[PDB]
Amino acid sequence: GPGAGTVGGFIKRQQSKVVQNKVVYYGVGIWRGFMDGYQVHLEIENDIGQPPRLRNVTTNCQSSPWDLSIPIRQWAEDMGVTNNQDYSSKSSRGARYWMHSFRMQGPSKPFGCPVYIIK
Ligand SMILES: CN1CN([C@@H]2O[C@H](COP(=O)(O)OP(=O)(O)OP(=O)(O)O)[C@@H](O)[C@H]2O)c2nc(N)[nH]c(=O)c21
Repeated sequence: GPGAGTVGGFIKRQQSKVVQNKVVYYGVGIWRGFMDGYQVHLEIENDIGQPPRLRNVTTNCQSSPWDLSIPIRQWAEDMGVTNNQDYSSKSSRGARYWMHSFRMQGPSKPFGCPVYIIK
């Protein structure tokens, strides 16, 4: 169901180390791929010990980017990525939507992760 067909991968891998026989990721990661035919760019970040946070969504889906909320939520579930953190003061101007709790709102609700549209 959700996320069916999503394909992509990290173009910028997070930094990593092995702690207690487990890999731990930290720093900035950039994932790029396709969802429903559209290009999607997702950035995550965390310090060592904090779960990765969704800090940027960029897509070429201009006509209905809200249709990406379900596959982004599923991608994030698979990855352990959270969407509670507010990046509104740390983001470049030009966001067209904001994602928080994996739901999308328009520019009058600037809280959470910015959603940029590029084509
Ligand atoms: C680079 N990776 C890989 N990875 C986790 O490992 C899964 C498989 O990643 P992969 O890109 O297929 O393999 P890869 O890490 O390149 O393996 P290898 O380099 O040993 O060949 C990913 O779906 C994800 O769960 C990651 N998870 C987080 N949070 N951040 C990251 O940068 C990365």
